[PDB]
Amino acid sequence: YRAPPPPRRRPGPHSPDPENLLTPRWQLTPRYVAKQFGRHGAISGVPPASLWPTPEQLRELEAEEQEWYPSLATMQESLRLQQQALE
Amino acid sequence: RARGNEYQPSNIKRKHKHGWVRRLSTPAGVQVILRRMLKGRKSLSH
Amino acid sequence: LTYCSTRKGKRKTVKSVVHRFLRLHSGLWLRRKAGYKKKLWKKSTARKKRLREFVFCSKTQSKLLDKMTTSFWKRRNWYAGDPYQMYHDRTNLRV
Amino acid sequence: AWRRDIFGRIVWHKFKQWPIPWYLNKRYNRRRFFAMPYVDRFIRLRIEKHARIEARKRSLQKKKEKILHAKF
Amino acid sequence: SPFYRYGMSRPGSIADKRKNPPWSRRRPVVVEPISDEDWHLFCGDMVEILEGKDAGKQGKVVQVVRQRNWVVLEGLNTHYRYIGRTKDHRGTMIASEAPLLHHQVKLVDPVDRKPTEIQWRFTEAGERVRVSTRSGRIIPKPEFPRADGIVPETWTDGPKDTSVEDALERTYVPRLKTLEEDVMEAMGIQETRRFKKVYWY
Amino acid sequence: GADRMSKWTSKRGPRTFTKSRGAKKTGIYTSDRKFVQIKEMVPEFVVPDLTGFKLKPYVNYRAPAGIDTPLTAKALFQETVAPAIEKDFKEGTFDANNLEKYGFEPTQEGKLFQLYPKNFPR
Amino acid sequence: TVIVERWWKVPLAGEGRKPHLHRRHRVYKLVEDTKHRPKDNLELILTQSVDEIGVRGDLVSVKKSVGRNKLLSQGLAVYASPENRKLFEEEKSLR
Amino acid sequence: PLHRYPVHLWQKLRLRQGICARLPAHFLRSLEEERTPTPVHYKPHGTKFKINPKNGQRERVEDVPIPVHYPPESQQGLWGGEGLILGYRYANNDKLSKRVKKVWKPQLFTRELYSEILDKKFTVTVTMRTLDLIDEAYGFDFYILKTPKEDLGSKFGMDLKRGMLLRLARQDPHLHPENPERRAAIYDKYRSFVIPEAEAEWVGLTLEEALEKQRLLEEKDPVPLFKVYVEELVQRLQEQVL
RNA sequence: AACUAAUCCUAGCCCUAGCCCUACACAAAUAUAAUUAUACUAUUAUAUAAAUCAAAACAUUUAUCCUACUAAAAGUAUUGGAGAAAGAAAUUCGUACAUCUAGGAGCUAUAGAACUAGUACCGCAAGGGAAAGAUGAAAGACUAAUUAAAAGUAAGAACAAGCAAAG
Ligand SMILES: [Mg+2]
Ligand SMILES: [Mg+2]
Ligand SMILES: [Mg+2]
Ligand SMILES: [Mg+2]
Ligand SMILES: [Mg+2]
Ligand SMILES: [Mg+2]
Ligand SMILES: [Mg+2]
Ligand SMILES: [Mg+2]
Ligand SMILES: [Mg+2]
Ligand SMILES: [Mg+2]
Ligand SMILES: [Mg+2]
Repeated sequence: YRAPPPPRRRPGPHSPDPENLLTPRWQLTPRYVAKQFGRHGAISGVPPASLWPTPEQLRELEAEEQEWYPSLATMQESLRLQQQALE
Repeated sequence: RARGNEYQPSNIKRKHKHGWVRRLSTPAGVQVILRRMLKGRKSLSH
Repeated sequence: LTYCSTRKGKRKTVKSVVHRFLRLHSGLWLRRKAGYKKKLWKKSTARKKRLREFVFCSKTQSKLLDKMTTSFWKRRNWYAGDPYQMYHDRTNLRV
Repeated sequence: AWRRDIFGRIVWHKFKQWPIPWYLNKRYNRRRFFAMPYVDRFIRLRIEKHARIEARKRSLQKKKEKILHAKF
Repeated sequence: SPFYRYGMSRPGSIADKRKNPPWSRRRPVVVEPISDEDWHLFCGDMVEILEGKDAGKQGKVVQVVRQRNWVVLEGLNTHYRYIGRTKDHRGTMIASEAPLLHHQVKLVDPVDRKPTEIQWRFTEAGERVRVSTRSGRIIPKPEFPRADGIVPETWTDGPKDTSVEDALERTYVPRLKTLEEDVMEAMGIQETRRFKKVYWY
Repeated sequence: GADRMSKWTSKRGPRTFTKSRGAKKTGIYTSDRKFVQIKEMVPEFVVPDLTGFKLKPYVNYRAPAGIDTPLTAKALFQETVAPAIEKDFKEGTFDANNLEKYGFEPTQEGKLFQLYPKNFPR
Repeated sequence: TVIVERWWKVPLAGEGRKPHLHRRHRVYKLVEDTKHRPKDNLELILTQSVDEIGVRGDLVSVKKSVGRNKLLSQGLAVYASPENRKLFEEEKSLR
Repeated sequence: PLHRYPVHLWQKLRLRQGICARLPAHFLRSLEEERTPTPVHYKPHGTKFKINPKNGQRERVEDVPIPVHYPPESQQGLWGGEGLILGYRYANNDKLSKRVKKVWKPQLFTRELYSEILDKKFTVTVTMRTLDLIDEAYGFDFYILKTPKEDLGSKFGMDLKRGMLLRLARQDPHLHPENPERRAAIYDKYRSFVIPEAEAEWVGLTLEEALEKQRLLEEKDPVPLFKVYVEELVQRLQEQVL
C-alpha cells in the first residue's frame, strides 16, 4: 500500500461565511479579522486603516484613560498633599 | 360483604367518564391523549 | 469538601482555612491563638503574651490543611518586601 | 385544506357539504383546527422519536452491507 | 413478511403455506443482490453446469426463483423421491431437480455449444439484447410456454369472450364531456332542475 | 371489564344508543315523528340497453394489449380544442373573449354535472 | 412604579453572554416606590385665558393632575414643547 | 443522535423557510432583532466600573434585568413598560428570616386619551408612568409614535402606531374632512415619522397576523389549463406566421 | 442401550461520526357516547416549579436539575447560618477532515431497545406491561443432527449402628 497524503493545516487567510448560522460567532468578530492580517499580512485583504481605532472608538479610549489613569503631575501633587497631611 | 364486584358496567357512564369527547374537553385530558399517542397505544380512549 | 466540581471537575479549597492559616512554602502552617481577643481584662499578662503569638501547626493539622486547600496556595510567591521571606525555608534540618 | 389539528400535526382536511355557511354552523365551529402551546413539547418528542427510527434503519443497512461483502 | 423464505414450491400454494407459517422465524438466507439489468438467465435458455454432480452437462432452464438467485434445469442436478405416497402404496419413484445458483451455470452460445459469458448491449432498433463477450453474437430471448397453461395460438374463444375485432374497434370520440353527460344525452334523459347552493367546509 | 378494542356499533350499548351502518339517508324525519322519503334523494340506477352489444366480460388471449399512455390534459386538448383554434387562427377569426366557442366553461355553476366541486357520484 | 434589588449577587457573564439566574436570584428587596416621591410640576403654554392662572400665552407651572385633567383635556393649554414655545413667543412679540 | 442545530436557533431557521421567507424583509428585521427594553423596575448601573468597597479594587459591573410578568390584560392597555414582579422577599428584610412569595402589582387607572392623527378618544387602562412618559413626549401621538415596540409593550399600543403611521403615510383626507387646513397642520406637525406605505402596513403585526396577511396577498384560484394551453398554442401559431 | 432436557446464530439493538427539515403517502368515515353524509349547542395553555436531598438535626442556604463557544486565567477574585457549599469576569487561544454516508480491544435471545409489542394480559381510569425463535443447497429431498453430559427420574426399593464421611 501507499499511505494517504500527510495531513496538513489549511493555508492562507480564512474568512468564514457570515450568513451561515452554524459558523461560530467568535470567528466573525473584528478581533478575528485583525488576526488574519497579523498571520498573513497583505494577502489577508484587510484594509490596514481598519486595524487602528475608529474616531468614535478613539474617543472612548481617551475618555477611559482620563478617568482611571491620571497624569504624572496629578499623581505627584496628590502624594505631596498626603505627606503634608501626615506631617 | 363480599368485595371484588365494584365494576357495575354501564356504557353511558363509561363513554361519559372516559370517552373521546370527555378527554378532549379539558387541556389536561388532551395531554392524556398526547401521551398515549406518543407511547403508541392502540386504544387512545374508551 | 468538593473533590470533583460540577463545572470544572476539580478540587475546591475550603475558604475558611484560607481565612485563618498561613502556609510557609517549607510545609509549615501558621495560626493565631483562640481567644487572643476575648476578655483580656481578666487574663494575666503572661497569658496575654502567649495569646498574641503566631504559632505553628502539628503534622496531622498540617496534613488536614493540605487536603483542604488546592495547589495554588502551596506555590512560591515572590513578594517584594515580604516579612516572611526568611521563613519559607528550613535550615540545618536533619531528620 | 391543510390544517393543524389539536394534537399539533398537519393533516389534509376534506370539506363536507352543508346547507349553511361555516360561521353560522354551531356543530362545525366546536371543531378546533389549532394547537395550544402545551403541544410543542410533544411536537419535539415526535421529531426525536422519528429521528431515532431513521438512525437505526440507516445503521442496520450499513451493517447488512458488511455481511454481504464479507460473505461475497 | 421479513421471515418468509422463498422455496421451490410456488408462493401461495398449499406446500408453501405449510413451509412458511406466520410463526416461522427461520434464519435469513443471504443472497448476492443482482439488478434486473444484471440478470441474464431466462426460462428456456440452454445453460451448462460448471460444477457439481452434473458438471459439464448442458440443460434447459424451466424455473427461475429470482429471490434466491436460483435457476432450475430440467432433468439435471437430480435426486430421487417417491411421489403420491399413501398409507396403502409407496408411490412412484421420480427424479427431482434441485436449484442451481446463478454462478454455478453459464449460458451457451447457440451456433457453437460452449459456455460463453455474455454482456448486455443495445441494437440498431434500440432493443436490449444479450451479446456474447467472445465471438460477439445475438443470443435471442427464448420462447417459453405461458405459466397459466394458455397457448394463445391454439386458443379458441367460447361465449363471454370478446372477439379480436370487437376488442380493437375504436369508438372513442374525444370531447369535453364527462361519461355522465354522454350517457344522459345518449339515453335521452331530460333534467332541468339544478342543485341549490351548498357550502363546502 | 369493558372491551376497548372492538368497534362501537349500534348492537352495543343501551336501546337509546343508535347509529347508522353507513347507508345514505333517503328522507327526512319531520315533526310528529314521521319519516318522509324524498324521491330525489333515492339513487336511481341508469342502466343501458345491452341488446346488440358486442363486448363481453373477457377478451381473446390473442388480442394485443396497447402501449400504456394515460390520458393527460395536453392529450385531451390537442384532440379536441387544437384543430378548431388552429383552423380559426389561419382564417383569423379568433379572439380571447370567445374561448367558450371552442368548449371552455367559464364557471361550473348552473351545470347539472359540476367538475369542481363534484356534485355527482361515480 | 416599584423598583427592586436582588439580595444575592449575580456573577458576571461577559460581553456577549447573558447571566444564568438561579432560584435565589428571585429574592428581592424594595429600593424605592415611585408613588411616594415628591411630585414635580408640569409646564404648559396657555391657549386661552383661564381664571387664576393667566392670559393666553402665559407660561405656568401647575400640578400634574390639574394640567392633564382640565387644561390639556379641555384644550385650555398646550404642551410647552420647544416648537410650541417658539410659536407663542413670536405672537407675544408682535402683540 | 443529535439535532443538527442548537435549539435556540430553531426559531431563526423557521423564519428562513416556507411562507415565512416570503414575508417582507423589513418585517423580518423586526422579528429577528432582540432589543432589551428600557429599565423600569431596577436601577441601571451608571458606570461600567465601580470600586469594590471591601478590597478597594476596580470591578466590572453589569445590568441584569429583573424578570417581569406581563398579563394578557396588559395588551389591551398602554402600561408604560410596567408589569407584575413575581418574586420572593425575606421577612423583616433579613437574610436569616423566612423566604416568602411576594408579588408587586402596578397601580392601574382608566383614563381618556385623545389622538390628533386619529381624532378619536380612547378609554385605556394606564399607569402613572405612562402619563409621565406622554408628558415627556409632548402628546399622546408622539408617545405612541416615538416609543419602540419593546418599551411600548402593548399589542394595542402597536396597533395604534400602525393606524397613525398609515394615516400619515397616505395623507388620508379622512382626517378632519371639510377643514383641509387643520388636516395639513396635524400632518405637518408629525411629518418626521412618515415612512413608505408598504412598510407602515406591517408595523406591529404578530407573526401569525403576518402569515395570514401574506396568505391573503398570494391567494389565487388555479388557472384553468384550457387557458394556459391556448396561450401556448396561440404564441406558437403566431410565431410560425411571422 | 433414555426420558425430561441440552447444544446453535442472526433477528435486531448500543454508542459515535455525518446531516436541518420540507413524507404532508387511494375512495369514504371521524371531535356527535370520535371514526355516524347536513343546520339544533359555540370555540381558547400557564402568574415564580416544588419537594426529596446536603448541612450528619433544622429554620438562610444546598452544584446539575434551571444550557448560550472550547483551553487558560482559576477553583483565583468574590459569594456563604463566612457553615455545608457556591463561584466569575477582564484578558489570551482555537480555520476542523471539509469529500464522497464512516467507524467499533460495543451486545448476540435472562445480553443488546420494553419490543416478535406498547401487543397479549392487568387496571374504572391515568397507567403498568410480558414471554418467545433455531433442518438442508434442495422439503417439488416425508423435518436435520448433535450430547457418559444439569437438577429430576428410570434402568435397579430396602436389610442392626447413627452430619453419612475418613482411616
Ligand atoms: Mg377488583
Ligand atoms: Mg349501583
Ligand atoms: Mg471570557
Ligand atoms: Mg439535613
Ligand atoms: Mg429527625
Ligand atoms: Mg426531616
Ligand atoms: Mg427547607
Ligand atoms: Mg430481550
Ligand atoms: Mg424484555
Ligand atoms: Mg442426570
Ligand atoms: Mg456405621
